[PDB]
Amino acid sequence: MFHYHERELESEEGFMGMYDRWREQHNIEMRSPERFNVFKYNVRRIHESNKMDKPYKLKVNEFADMTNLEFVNTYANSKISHFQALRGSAPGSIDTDPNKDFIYANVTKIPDKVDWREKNAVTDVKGQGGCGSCWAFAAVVALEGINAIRTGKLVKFSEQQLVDCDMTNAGCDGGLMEPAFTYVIKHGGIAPEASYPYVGKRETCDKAKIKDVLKIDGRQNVPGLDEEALRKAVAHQPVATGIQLSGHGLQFYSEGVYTGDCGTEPNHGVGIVGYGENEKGIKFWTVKNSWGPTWGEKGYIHLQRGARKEGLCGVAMHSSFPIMNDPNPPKPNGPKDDPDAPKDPKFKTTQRLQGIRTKLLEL
Amino acid sequence: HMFHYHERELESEEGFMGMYDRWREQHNIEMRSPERFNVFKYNVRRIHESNKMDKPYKLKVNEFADMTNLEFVNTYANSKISHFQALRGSAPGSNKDFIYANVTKIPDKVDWREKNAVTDVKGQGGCGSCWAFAAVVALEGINAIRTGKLVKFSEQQLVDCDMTNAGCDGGLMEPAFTYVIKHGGIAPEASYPYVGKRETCDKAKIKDVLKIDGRQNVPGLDEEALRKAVAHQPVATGIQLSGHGLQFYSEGVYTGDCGTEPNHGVGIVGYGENEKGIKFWTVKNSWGPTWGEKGYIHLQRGARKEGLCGVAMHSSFPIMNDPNP
Repeated sequence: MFHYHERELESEEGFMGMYDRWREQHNIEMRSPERFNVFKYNVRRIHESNKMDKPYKLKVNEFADMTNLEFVNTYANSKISHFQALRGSAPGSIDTDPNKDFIYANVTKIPDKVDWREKNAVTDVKGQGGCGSCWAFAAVVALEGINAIRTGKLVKFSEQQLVDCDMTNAGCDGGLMEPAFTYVIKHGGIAPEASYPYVGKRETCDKAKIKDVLKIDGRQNVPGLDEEALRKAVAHQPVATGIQLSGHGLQFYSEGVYTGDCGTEPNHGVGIVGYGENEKGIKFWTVKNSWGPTWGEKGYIHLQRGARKEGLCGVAMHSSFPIMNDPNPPKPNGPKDDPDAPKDPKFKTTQRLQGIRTKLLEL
Repeated sequence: HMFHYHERELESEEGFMGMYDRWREQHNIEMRSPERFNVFKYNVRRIHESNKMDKPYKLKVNEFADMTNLEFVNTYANSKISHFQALRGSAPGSNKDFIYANVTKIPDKVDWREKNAVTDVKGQGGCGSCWAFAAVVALEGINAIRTGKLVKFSEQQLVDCDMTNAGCDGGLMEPAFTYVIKHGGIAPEASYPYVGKRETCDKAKIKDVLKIDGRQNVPGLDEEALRKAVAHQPVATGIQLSGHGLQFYSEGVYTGDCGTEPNHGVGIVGYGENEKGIKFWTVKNSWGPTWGEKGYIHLQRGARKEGLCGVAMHSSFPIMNDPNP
């Protein structure tokens, strides 16, 4: 981290010294009155925020000399909300064939705290760069997670293969995570990162780098505007979802639970790797970002959980996960497996029930 | 005026397609596409879902129903105020030189529209001239207050002539008033009409000018300091109008979620408190009378230190020295 004293803010000389010290500490070759002005703007705002009674803290990070408009347009431009409107359902929407429903809909015994990083199902924090590829990054957090859970082997997958090969999405201009998993099903799998390394710019789909693939059985969307449905999914595997990471407070987030203001128009894809509740009673989501370990809490953000119907920053708007069919399904114990329980509860698709009757009358 | 629909139309694709075509016929949209129809269902479902909730505000299916919020904001809310403020300006929270610092007797409710100091709702178009629009709401206000004559001023003069700002790419309202001081005044709109695109600075359209004595910024992150200034004259300020709920706002007090990067300029023309106890700001927008409450938004007041949507971040006003203090 970068530290400073309150007085460096009182004078232009003290502030200029602090600018150049920050520049040296983060290896910024730029040294301009404009950039110095932006630094002053951002630092005063961090300073003012940290003075408040907030559950979260901000730090003078490597992005300190970028305006938030510059920041967002370089690091948070995957246009998730935009692409969801063009080729997708409104948050909350129900399935086409309401059975297949939501695989975790009926789970009962779930932990109060989950952290997939502790259950060896989370790779290191990655960096996306100027490329609006976060839909690929988020999809990969979910893909790495389920593979690690099902195989016991933690393997880093290719966001680059998704950027280059997934033509249903818009490469570095953005896209959606659900069509990314559909790509992984339809195109025979996702290669490891060692095989298809990340460049940070769209390139030609190289099928010669696509090997040692992870094949998935399916994909599903978590029912939207339901943070409990999201909690139920996260409890089983990391979930891919969009968020609005716009604003100074998110550009400089360092630690604690982010409870601050944010819009509900997702623009950046992230992977939810866990959840819990801190000592002060604040419920949160442990979110893995693609802005390197230099941002937030070693690359993570503990975002407030249970705050809005859509979730803080629209976390519970458009969430989804890849499916790898459970080889050993559990297990509760009670109630009895109902033979009269319908295969379709709306009795529209089928009249068939889950079992057959043994006790039979002549009529 | 208002676009009506029934709940059952949302249940079927045939019904939704019907509603979409009726929406095109009502708003004169001559573009029909599966993509645009998809955007329409996206916004309509979100509008329907919101209005189902117990909210202090309501949303309507306006003319922007076919536009994604990214498309709408980038067409109507891109004046980069927060951006330009960082490059060439002070952090919010920039109380001793402030002209209204020591006023004591101020109304609990103010509405400049009732004191004949607010012109009709204007439209800015695809231009990021909302800094000129915010500055002009403030300029029209103080002139009407000091002279008793309500006169529409030129946002176009500012767009073309104010070289300290970036024309249709955006800018700041405070340098706009500095322009009005340094360049001998702002002409009425009849003299310098609005085009909605930057043009050449025509000095032959600059006549019957309003000259201002000075300019001042309201102390930032103080909604009370802002209330004190609004009580005397309409105030120009940046605000964050991104998101579906603000794209479709129709009525009530907006209490919803908002970012605090006040990138779009507006004029605060008043304030008060709802019968349900909600304190608000009456904000004049430049998105035509077809948006919000006849072109206005009652934004929540006293909600955040920076104000909801960063309303109390970067606010300013032109000064016309009081003849009878």
